[PDB]
Amino acid sequence: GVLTESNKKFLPFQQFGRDIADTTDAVRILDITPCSFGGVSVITPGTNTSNQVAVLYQDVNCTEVNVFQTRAGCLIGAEHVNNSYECDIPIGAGICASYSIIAYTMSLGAENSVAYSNNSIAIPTNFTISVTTEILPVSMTKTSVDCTMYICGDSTECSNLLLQYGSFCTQLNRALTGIAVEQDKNTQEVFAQVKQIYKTPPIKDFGGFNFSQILPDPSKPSKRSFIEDLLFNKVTL
Amino acid sequence: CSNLLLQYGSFCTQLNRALTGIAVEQDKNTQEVFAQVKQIYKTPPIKDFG
Amino acid sequence: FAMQMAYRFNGIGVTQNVLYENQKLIANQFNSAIGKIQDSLSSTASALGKLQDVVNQNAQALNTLVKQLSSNFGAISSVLNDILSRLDPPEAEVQIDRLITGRLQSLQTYVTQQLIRAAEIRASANLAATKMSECVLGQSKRVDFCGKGYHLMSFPQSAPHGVVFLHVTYVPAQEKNFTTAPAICHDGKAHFPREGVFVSNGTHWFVTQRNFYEPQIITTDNTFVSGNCDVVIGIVNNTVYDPLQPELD
Amino acid sequence: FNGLTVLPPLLTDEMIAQYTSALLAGTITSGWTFGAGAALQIPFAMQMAYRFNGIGVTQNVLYENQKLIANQFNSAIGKIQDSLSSTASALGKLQDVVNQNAQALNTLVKQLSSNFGAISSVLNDILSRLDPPEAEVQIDRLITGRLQSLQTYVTQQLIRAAEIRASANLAATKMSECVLGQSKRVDFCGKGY
Amino acid sequence: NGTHWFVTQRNFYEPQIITTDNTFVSGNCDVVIGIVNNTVYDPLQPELD
Ligand SMILES: *[C@@H]1O[C@H](CO)[C@@H](O)[C@H](O)[C@H]1NC(C)=O
Ligand SMILES: *[C@@H]1O[C@H](CO)[C@@H](O)[C@H](O)[C@H]1NC(C)=O
Ligand SMILES: *[C@@H]1O[C@H](CO)[C@@H](O)[C@H](O)[C@H]1NC(C)=O
Ligand SMILES: *[C@@H]1O[C@H](CO)[C@@H](O)[C@H](O)[C@H]1NC(C)=O
Ligand SMILES: *[C@@H]1O[C@H](CO)[C@@H](O)[C@H](O)[C@H]1NC(C)=O
Ligand SMILES: *[C@@H]1O[C@H](CO)[C@@H](O)[C@H](O)[C@H]1NC(C)=O
Ligand SMILES: *[C@@H]1O[C@H](CO)[C@@H](O)[C@H](O)[C@H]1NC(C)=O
Ligand SMILES: *[C@@H]1O[C@H](CO)[C@@H](O)[C@H](O)[C@H]1NC(C)=O
Ligand SMILES: *[C@@H]1O[C@H](CO)[C@@H](O)[C@H](O)[C@H]1NC(C)=O
Ligand SMILES: *[C@@H]1O[C@H](CO)[C@@H](O)[C@H](O)[C@H]1NC(C)=O
Ligand SMILES: *[C@@H]1O[C@H](CO)[C@@H](O)[C@H](O)[C@H]1NC(C)=O
Ligand SMILES: *[C@@H]1O[C@H](CO)[C@@H](O)[C@H](O)[C@H]1NC(C)=O
Repeated sequence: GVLTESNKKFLPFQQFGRDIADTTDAVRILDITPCSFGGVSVITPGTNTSNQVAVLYQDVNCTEVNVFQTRAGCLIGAEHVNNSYECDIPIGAGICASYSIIAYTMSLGAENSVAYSNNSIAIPTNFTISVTTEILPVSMTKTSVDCTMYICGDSTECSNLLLQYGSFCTQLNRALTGIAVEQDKNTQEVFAQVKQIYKTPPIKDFGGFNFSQILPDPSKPSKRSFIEDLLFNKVTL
Repeated sequence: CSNLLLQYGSFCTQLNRALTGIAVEQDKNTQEVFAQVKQIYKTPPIKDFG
Repeated sequence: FAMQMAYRFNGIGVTQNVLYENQKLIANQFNSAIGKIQDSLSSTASALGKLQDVVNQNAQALNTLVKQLSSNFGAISSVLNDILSRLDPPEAEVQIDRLITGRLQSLQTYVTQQLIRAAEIRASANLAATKMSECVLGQSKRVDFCGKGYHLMSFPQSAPHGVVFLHVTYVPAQEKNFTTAPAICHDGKAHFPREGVFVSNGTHWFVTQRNFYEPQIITTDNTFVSGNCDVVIGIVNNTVYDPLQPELD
Repeated sequence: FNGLTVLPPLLTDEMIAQYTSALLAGTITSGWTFGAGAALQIPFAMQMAYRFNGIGVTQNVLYENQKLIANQFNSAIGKIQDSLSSTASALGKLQDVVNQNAQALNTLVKQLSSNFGAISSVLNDILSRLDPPEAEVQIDRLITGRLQSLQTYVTQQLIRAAEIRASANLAATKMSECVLGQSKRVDFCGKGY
Repeated sequence: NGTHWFVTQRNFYEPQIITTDNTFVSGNCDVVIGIVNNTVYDPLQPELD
C-alpha cells in the first residue's frame, strides 16, 4: 500500500490502528492507503463494423495513470462531443457511447412545448390503425439432471459415499420435476383459455379486413400461419 | 490463492455474470418505470389551471 | 366483423358512424400495418430478443455445469475413473469425497439459479395469460397495457417458447385547434353537453366528441341545463336550437 | 476496498426528475391524450370535468364547485407537504431497501475476516508465515469459506433483485394506468374514486 | 325526501323532476317488486298549450 501522513492521534500504548472490517489502516504514524485499483471495461461497436475499442476505468481518476472524465470513471479512446443522441452503448451516469467511437450524454427525447391555454383545445380530425408486436416468454426448456450419475458417473463407491451425504439428490430431483411441471402448467394456462376449438368459415368476408396472413395457410407447415412461421424461423435453438 | 481458486473451478465467472445481470435488470426497471414517454413536455410560463 | 369493430370503437368512445363512413380506410390501414409487421419480421433481426435471451441463459447454465464437471476441486484428477484405478480405497475415498463436495455445490448452485429463472418465467407467463384474457378475449380499458393508444383488439401467435400479441389500436392524428367553453348561456341558463365538447372555429359554435371532430349544431337534445350563467367560470353566450318550434309552426 | 464497488446508475437523478416533470406537464396540459399519442391541449378544467364524468359525476358539479375543488386540492397538497416535512418514516420502503442492501454488504465484509478453521483470517500472514503445502491447504480452507459466503450473498442478492423487479413492474403499471390515464380499478390508484 | 319523488345521480344529490326524458318504460307495473305510484312529467303538453 501507500504510506501517507496521518492526522489521526495515536495513544502511546497504541501500535496499529484498524478501521471497519478489522483490517489494518494505520501502522506506527503512517496511514495505509491501498494504491489505485479498479475495473476495466471495453466498449466496442461489434467486430463486424470495426475493430476500434474504447477502455473505461471505473472508480479510478486516471490523472495518475482522448481522455474523458465522468462520474463513472474515465474513458480512453473515444472523443467527447457536446451534442446529444439516443443512448447506444450505456456507460453510466448519463454518459453513453456510439459509433470513430463518440462518447456523449444521452438525450432524453425530443423537446417540445405544447400550446397550453384556456378556452383552447386540440382535437384530432383523423385516425390511424396501429398494430404493435409484443413478445412474452411463456415457458423454458425442461431439463432433468441425474444427481448420482452427474456427480459419480457409473461408480459404485462414489454412489455409496454420496448416499450417506444425505438426500440432497432427492431434493434437487424434486426441484427439477417441480420446475418442469410448472413450465407445463404455465404453457397450459397461457394457451388453453378456451375449451372449444373454433373454425373459421370457408368464405372470408370480414368487411375488407384480411386475416389470411395470420390464419393457417393451405401449405400446412405444421398448420402454422405465415407470421408464426416467420417467428419460428427467427429463433435458433 | 488465485492459482488455487482457478484450480477450484470457475464460480467467479458465474457470480460476475449474475451481478452484471442484476445491474442490467435494475437499469431496465428504471428505464421502464421512468422513460415511458419519448417526448419531454414543458409547462407553459403562465400558470392558469383554473 | 364490421359490427364488432364498431362496438370496439364505442368502447374507446368513438361512435359507429365514424367507422361506417371510413370502413374501407380502416381495413386498408389494418392491412398496411400487417404488411409492415411482415416486413419488419422478415428483414429486421433480434425481434424475439427475450426468447433468445432466456434460451441463451439456459444453454449457458447447462454449458457452465458441463465445464464445471471437469474441475479438480483440489483433487489430483478431474476424472473419477483414473482416481479409482490409481489409488487405494482410503486415498481414493478422500479424493471422491472432495470431488462429490465440489460437484454437489455446483449442482446446488445451478438448481438455485434454475429455480430463480423458473419463478421469473412463471411471472412472465402469468402476465401473458392476463394479457390473453383481457385483450384477446375482450377489450381492455387499461392504458398502455396492450399497446400504445386506445386498444381495439389483439391477435395471439405462437413462438418457440412464448406468445406474440399483435395489438390493434386506435391512434388520433391530424389535430386542429379550436376554441372551447365549459357551458353555453341561453335564456339565462347554462347548458352542458351530454357527451362531447363545445368547440368553435372562430365564428360558429358546435358540439362534437372528444376523440374525433364531428361538429354538430347546438341542440337541447345533446345538451342539458343545470342552472344559470352566474356560477360557471368561462361561460360563453350562444343560442341553442330547439327542434320543436319549427315543427309546431 | 476489498473488490466491492458501486456502479453509478445509468439514469441520474436530474434526468429522472426531468422525466417526472415531462410526465406531469403532459398530465396537466393534456391529461390522457399524450399517453395515447400526440399531446392535446385542454384547459384542465374541462379535463377535470371529463375525469368527474369518468368517476360518475356530471360536469355541472365541477363547473359549479370549481373554487371549492381547487381549494380542497391545494389544502390536500399542503397537508402532504406538512406530512413529508414534519412526520418521519414516510419513506419506510425505500429506507428499508437501502438498509437491507447495506446490511448485506456489511455482513459480507465481516465474513471476509473469519478464520473458517484456519490458523488466522489474514491471508498475507499465512503466505509470509508458512511453507507451501500446509499454507496451501489453509488457503484452500479460506477459499472455501469465502466462496460459500460470496455465493450465499449472491443468492440473496438475486432474490432481492427479483423482488425489486416485481415492485418496479407494479410501479410501471401504476404509472401507465394511474398517471397516463384514468383507472377504474378499485384501490389500484388510491382509496376512493 | 318526505313526500315528493325526484330522480338523481348515484354519487351526488342533484334531485330533478321525474320526466320521460330521463326515464324509460319497460312493461307494466305488476311484475316489479316494490314499485310505487307517482306522476311522470311529460315536457310536451305545456309546449303544445
Ligand atoms: C456485417 O453485417 C451485415 C449486415 O447487413 C452483413 O451483411 C455483413 O456480412 C456482416 N459482415 C461480417 C464480416 O460479418
Ligand atoms: C481527479 O483529479 C484531479 C486532480 O488530481 C481533480 O481536479 C479532479 O476533480 C479529480 N476528479 C474528480 C471526479 O474529482
Ligand atoms: C463542445 O464539446 C466540448 C467537449 O469536448 C466542450 O468542451 C465544448 O465546450 C463544447 N462546445 C460548446 C458547448 O459550444
Ligand atoms: C395550433 O396547433 C398547433 C399544433 O397543432 C400549435 O403548435 C399551435 O400553437 C396552435 N395555435 C396556433 C397556431 O395559433
Ligand atoms: C385521413 O388519413 C388518410 C390516410 O391515412 C387519408 O386517406 C384521408 O383522406 C384522411 N382524411 C382526412 C379527413 O383528412
Ligand atoms: C390478403 O393479403 C394477401 C397478401 O397481401 C393476398 O394474397 C390475399 O389475396 C389477401 N386477401 C384478400 C381477401 O384480399
Ligand atoms: C365555421 O363553420 C361554419 C359552418 O361549418 C362556417 O359557416 C364558417 O364560415 C366557419 N368559420 C370559419 C372561420 O372557418
Ligand atoms: C381565459 O383566461 C383569461 C386570462 O387568463 C380570462 O380573461 C378569460 O376569461 C379566460 N377564459 C376562460 C373561458 O376561462
Ligand atoms: C350574455 O347575455 C346576457 C344577457 O343576454 C348579458 O347580460 C351578458 O353580459 C352577456 N355576456 C357576454 C359575455 O356577452
Ligand atoms: C321535499 O322536497 C320538496 C322539493 O324541494 C319540497 O317541496 C317538500 O316540502 C320536501 N319535503 C320534506 C318533507 O322535506
Ligand atoms: C320492505 O319490507 C317490509 C317488511 O318488513 C314490507 O312491508 C315492504 O313492502 C317492503 N318494501 C319493499 C319495497 O320491498
Ligand atoms: C297505484 O294505482 C293503481 C291504480 O291507479 C292501484 O291499483 C294501486 O293499488 C296503486 N298502488 C298502491 C301501492 O296503492
